[PDB]
Amino acid sequence: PWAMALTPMEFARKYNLLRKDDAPVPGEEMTAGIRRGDAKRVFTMQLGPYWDGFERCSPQAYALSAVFMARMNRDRDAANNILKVLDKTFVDGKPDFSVARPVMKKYQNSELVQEVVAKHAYVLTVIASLLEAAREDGVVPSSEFLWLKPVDEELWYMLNCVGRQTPYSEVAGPFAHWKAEKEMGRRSLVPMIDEAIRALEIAVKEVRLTPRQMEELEP
Amino acid sequence: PWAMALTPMEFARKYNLLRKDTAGIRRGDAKRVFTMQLGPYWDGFERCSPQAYALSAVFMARMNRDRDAANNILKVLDKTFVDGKPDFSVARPVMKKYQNSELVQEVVAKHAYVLTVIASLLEAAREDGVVPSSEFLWLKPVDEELWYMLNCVGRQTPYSEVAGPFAHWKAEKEMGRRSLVPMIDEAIRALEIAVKEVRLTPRQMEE
Repeated sequence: PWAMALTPMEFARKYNLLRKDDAPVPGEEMTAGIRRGDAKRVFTMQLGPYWDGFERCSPQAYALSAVFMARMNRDRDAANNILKVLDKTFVDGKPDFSVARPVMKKYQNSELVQEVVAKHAYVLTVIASLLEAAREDGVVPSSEFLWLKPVDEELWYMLNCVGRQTPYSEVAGPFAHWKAEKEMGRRSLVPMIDEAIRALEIAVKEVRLTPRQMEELEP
Repeated sequence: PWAMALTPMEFARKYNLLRKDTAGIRRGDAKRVFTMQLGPYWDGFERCSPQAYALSAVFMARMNRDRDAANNILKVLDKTFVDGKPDFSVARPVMKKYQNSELVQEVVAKHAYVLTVIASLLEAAREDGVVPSSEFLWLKPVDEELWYMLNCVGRQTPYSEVAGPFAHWKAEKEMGRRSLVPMIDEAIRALEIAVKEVRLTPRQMEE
């Protein structure tokens, strides 16, 4: 009934990322490896599309981006109006994302928004940075857009990773990318997801397998 | 012995773009040729060509009122072109110092392509006065697209060899944002118009 976040080992099996070994490393006896190539592909697909104007985003990403721009520019009423109109209209059927249009139009070219957009190359890494910035004005909890979880899972988990230390595996690639753009000091179109692969490798090494489980791995 | 910039008709011929309507233009193929002119996306100055890197740094130096750093780059590139191969690395210290300067960050934010970024660097450099091509003549043999693109900045109309990126450059400015989707339709329109103006040489072969 309730969508549960996957653990590292569940994520790895679901995407067929577990590998036998070849070459004997101490402390790591009955343990699986990671298919690096495959893991890269999967984390790269998590990254999603390039930012290329707010109007090419999904309505969700566009609507929520508007809310965070509103907060960045100290306009709580505009932010709150959106969130309220989306709640009203979620009771009966589909959220009315179009209410975000005046706000986006008003703030997308504002100075704080431009600064964020210039730092990030992907829809997900921009909107993540918009949330972070919006939180310098107040709380902006995920509870205010609870409807997003059923709707768009990746966006939900990326937004809930903002301000945490460790990501959900579902969004480990865009999380890794986001912090790499922050460390490099620039937007990066080339994926920078090595951290998500190391974290995965490390978390897999924590799990002893049985003989039968080991037999099941392929090379 | 001298590279002459192609006319819009010679350009059309070189790339098999003339058809029966007045000639007409093959729209699909022209779109493909203007898109190829756009070149690679910007994704850090370290991925640029050596010449694009060095000349971006000169322009960053100037934007940041630093004529002596711009002049040393150009001076070195000149002296090492007497001999043989330019030593483009002389601009590593300037790049490093200026790439995150505020003025450079405003420019880089507005443009998604190497050629549209550098084009706005040159334009910004000119807020500090004259930045003529005369000070990098070595480029014309080395890299004609870059050469012609920097000589079109400030001008009403581009050479056809760089009309894609020039078009995309003005589109980005008009949209107010960088655009990864190419916006080269105006290069197609200008090439259509310039072909129509020339009168057909009757007895032609065409498709």
